[PDB]
Amino acid sequence: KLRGVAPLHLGKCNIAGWILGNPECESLSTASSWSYIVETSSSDNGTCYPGDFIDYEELREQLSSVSSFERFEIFPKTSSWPNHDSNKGVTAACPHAGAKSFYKNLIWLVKKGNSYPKLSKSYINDKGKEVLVLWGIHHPSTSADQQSLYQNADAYVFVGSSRYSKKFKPEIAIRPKVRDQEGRMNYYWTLVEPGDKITFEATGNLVVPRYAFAMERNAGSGVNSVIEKMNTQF
Amino acid sequence: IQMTQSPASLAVSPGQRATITCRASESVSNFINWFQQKPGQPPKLLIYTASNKGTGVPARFSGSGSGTDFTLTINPVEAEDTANYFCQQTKEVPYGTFGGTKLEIKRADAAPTVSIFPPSSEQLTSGASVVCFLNNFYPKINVKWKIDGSERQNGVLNSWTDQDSKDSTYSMSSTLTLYERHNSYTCEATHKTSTSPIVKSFN
Amino acid sequence: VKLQESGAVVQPGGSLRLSCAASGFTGSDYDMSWIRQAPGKGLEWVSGILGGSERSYYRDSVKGRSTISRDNSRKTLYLEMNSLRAEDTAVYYCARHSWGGWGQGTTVTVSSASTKGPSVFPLAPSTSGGTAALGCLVKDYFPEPVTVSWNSGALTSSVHTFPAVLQSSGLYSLSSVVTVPSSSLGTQTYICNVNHKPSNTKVDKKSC
Repeated sequence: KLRGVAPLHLGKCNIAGWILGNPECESLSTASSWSYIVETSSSDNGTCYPGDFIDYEELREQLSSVSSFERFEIFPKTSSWPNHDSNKGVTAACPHAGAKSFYKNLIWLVKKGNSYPKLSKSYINDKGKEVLVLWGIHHPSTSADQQSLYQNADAYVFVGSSRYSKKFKPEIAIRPKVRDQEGRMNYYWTLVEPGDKITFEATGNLVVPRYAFAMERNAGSGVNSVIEKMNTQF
Repeated sequence: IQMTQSPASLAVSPGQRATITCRASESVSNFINWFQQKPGQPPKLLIYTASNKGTGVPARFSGSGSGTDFTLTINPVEAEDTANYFCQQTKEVPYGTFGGTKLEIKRADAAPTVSIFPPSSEQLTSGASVVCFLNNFYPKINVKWKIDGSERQNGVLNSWTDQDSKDSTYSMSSTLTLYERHNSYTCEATHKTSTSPIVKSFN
Repeated sequence: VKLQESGAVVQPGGSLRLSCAASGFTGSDYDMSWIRQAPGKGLEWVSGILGGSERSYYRDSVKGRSTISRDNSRKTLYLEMNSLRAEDTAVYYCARHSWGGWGQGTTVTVSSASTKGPSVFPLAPSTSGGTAALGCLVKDYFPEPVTVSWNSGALTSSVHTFPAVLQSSGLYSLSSVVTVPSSSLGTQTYICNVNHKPSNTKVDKKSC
């Protein structure tokens, strides 16, 4: 009957949608820890900008045994992005009541004034914690859409640290319009151990992190005197 | 820019609880907060992360709230609290504060304890000014100046105030004058009182 | 754990640089900040930079204008202000911030108004009080700060009326009181330090 009693049941988003910064979000426990998650699946809604969440089931586990949890501002939207325009990054996928907003934890980045200089950025864990950063990568529909946004024809997106490394390229093509979006937000995550710096190196197509997260874990995840020691608990 | 702002500005007595609030424009909580500012010196930290007393802060001070709504509380009020109090550091965003809230305490003194001083040896070269200190009185007062009198109000921008740690106290007020006229100069403090007078020039 | 700043008046359009000098170690890892309490209330965070990687943040109302920087070696940091302006007049605090301390602050005035030494007339003190209350009047100076000292032990019961701009386009005046025992005056000598930070201009007036 009961395998149950599990902490943090989502009311609104789903793991993906919520931990992403979808605007449908904002419920339930400003911060915490828990045994494992629960989801009203928003599937037909999900993550407002369409695309693929890679290593989703690797992570869904990775967010189970969590003890420490803190969302920190990894780099401000503000002072992090001097050479490219920061708020053009809104789209009609994710409106905040009235106007069309974007995801919370992410900056969707675009050329300021006909320019996209090479984007260089890093981050360094002073924690004894394991910091988890999420970003995304956008492949416009059309070469005009590419150029309207990022200005850089051949645009590569590298990454940083050690545990994880990779390199991405955008695909400019027309998918079926979902929320009038013929493009794609692909989403991703990594885990920065207390010691390593995750680097981001971009000529474009990169949707930057702003808030990040911090956590921890364990294996097994989702006559009178003698009496004076009681029994046990916790 | 993510506004977080405190209520009113309001008074109290040494005896009992002071009560302050801060409304985030949205949810928030790595930092240096404030909690305090004396009327003219550097801001200190009473409560940090909204529940947590900055170690070494007199216990009377206490933090509270939920995301978007927050409260700071000093239970017995002492002469020092006073100050000005600014809920600070939206902790992650452009990092904001607000004005703060007032907080003076209760005394009731009617006794400004007036002191005249006339112009001086040194003020000759330039020009003459007379100065009245009305001190350690509660709460805030009219300094009625007299050389002679009316046919208009009296002019010459003057007066000053502070508030306080220890009571409310001093005002200090000076009559901007050129030479001129009659030898009789009286600052007279009008307050809740029978109006205690001080007068002029003989010596 | 302490902090150290340096600053003054400046012509509007002119540029100015502020400093902070740290002890309490940790000038490399730990980031640090400037933030200003403006007049009219007290107010606002103007800046900061981190530990290694030496990143630079500020808000939009400055951005291109003000620059922050660190030197781990000389343990100091310097806030660069440029194209100073009305609202830029405000009293600046270097600061540290902890994860897991507030400096003296220093006064920038954005003005072309000439720094002018104050002059000080002793207000000499009527029937017998049994307490003698002594003023020292400070008039016609610019800009602030100013610090009136009766010099230590006496500054108990010493009060500095907040100064107001002399109605003339600006210029200032301040007074202060020391309220004293009547067997002290005329007898025990009594004199005030009026000290204007910017101009040099240290001074002493023995009340008479």
